[PDB]
Amino acid sequence: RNFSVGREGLEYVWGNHEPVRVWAQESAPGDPHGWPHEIIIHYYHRHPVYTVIVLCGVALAILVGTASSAACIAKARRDCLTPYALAPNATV
Amino acid sequence: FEHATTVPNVPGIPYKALVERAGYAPLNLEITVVSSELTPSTNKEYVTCRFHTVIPSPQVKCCGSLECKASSKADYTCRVFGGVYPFMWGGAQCFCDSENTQLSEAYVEFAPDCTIDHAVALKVHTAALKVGLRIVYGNTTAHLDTFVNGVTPGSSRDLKVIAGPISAAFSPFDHKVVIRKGLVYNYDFPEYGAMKPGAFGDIQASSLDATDIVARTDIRLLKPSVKNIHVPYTQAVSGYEMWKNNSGRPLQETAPFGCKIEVEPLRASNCAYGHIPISIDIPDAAFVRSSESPTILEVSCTVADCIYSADFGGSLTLQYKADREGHCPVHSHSTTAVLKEATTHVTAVGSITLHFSTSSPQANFIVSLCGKKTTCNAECKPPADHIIGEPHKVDQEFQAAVSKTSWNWLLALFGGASSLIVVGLIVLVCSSMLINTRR
Repeated sequence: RNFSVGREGLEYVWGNHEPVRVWAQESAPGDPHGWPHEIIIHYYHRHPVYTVIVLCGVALAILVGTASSAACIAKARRDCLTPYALAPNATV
Repeated sequence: FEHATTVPNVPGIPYKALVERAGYAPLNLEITVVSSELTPSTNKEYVTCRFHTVIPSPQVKCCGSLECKASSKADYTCRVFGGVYPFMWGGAQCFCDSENTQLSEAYVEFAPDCTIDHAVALKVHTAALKVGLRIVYGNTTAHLDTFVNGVTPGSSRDLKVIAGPISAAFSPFDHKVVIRKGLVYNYDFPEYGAMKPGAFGDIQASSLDATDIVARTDIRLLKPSVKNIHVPYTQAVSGYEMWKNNSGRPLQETAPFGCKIEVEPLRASNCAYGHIPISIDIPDAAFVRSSESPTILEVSCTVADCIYSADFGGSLTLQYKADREGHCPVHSHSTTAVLKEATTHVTAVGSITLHFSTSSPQANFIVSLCGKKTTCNAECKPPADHIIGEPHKVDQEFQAAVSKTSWNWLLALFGGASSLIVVGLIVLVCSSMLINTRR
């Protein structure tokens, strides 16, 4: 028989024996101190929902970092070029 | 000197705390809930068991008729039937072929075995919690039970210990509880006098030796059709049996938070749920002025590859210089780490091992020895033993669940993104400035 053991602990009682209580340890594959190659799998095992949330947070932050910084830079580049791009004889 | 702290309501787990009255040597304060007894305010509704169907010796007027009298017996169903002309071993037992009647008085009574096999329905208005605390303060300790109800001091001896309202008002017992042979089952038993045939409590009484027992077995009697005198009592099999068969597993195997359930009185015990607000006015005689305690003038922390785990999987060592040798307190200033020890005998110069446990993947928890502080720091490896027979000794604080390396990476990603939007702002500033500068 397989029983999922929560960090809170699980009690199993078999026949007439004294109830035995066991608790799940927060230990899983990978390593909290290896490279991300092992970090992400470790936290994902310990908490799938939290790990996926953090990963999407990173992805969203990266999206803002890239597309919003690129938009700002494009804005400044575009509006700094146009005073010259409109002039056919300006020495930039 | 009054002090207060929360304590995780987890039986046997020893909480640690350090009270640091300003002018006096920091005093070790370890709180341990050696036991708990969540005993609710029970009230007996009624007892019940297998009814015994007793059909009293039938009455026959022979040539005549009979008044179907009333009775106090439960489910008295003394219907009367005519034209029976019954037979006993001696043959016919009357003197007419008709114009005769049989009265078949019938009762339900407590079976003699009910004396032990009875069950009782208990209501539970509220589950007040009482916890048997064992507390050690300084080089002294006492055992005392207190009601975690709230203001209720429930203190004992010199320690005016006072518990606080349970963070969560959890109760394992449903509003209607039935007890059987010391097993407990939550079940919405029908109210007193509201018996229903074949349901639990089809028969009910004040107590086993009461004469006010009632019932609603749905007993009905057919005509005594066969030649021999017999009463055709028929009824729903006792609701006690149906409940005994279908009640499922008892509460002792279904209450959450690991509650253990006992009887006489009905009480939940050693149940690990929420936190216990605790405040204690430990007596000044327990303290000593800081100047008279041993004091360490140099200290550093070194950790021997702490295996973070539910038990004391980590180990660390303190190296120190002290002014005088003596016995001196130690404590963790972070609730993510708990020290197995609370006090040590300190040499003039030397070191001592301090076993510890932690739920954090790191060791970035400060350790205090008699008021000094040292930032311990190291990566703690996860434990190979996926399962242990000991309750997780510390809570999994999210604020310390991220490892230093992982926290570094996560803050590096957010730092990159934030710095990029900062550069965005900077270039918008540059463009706005250039537009006006080169007008």
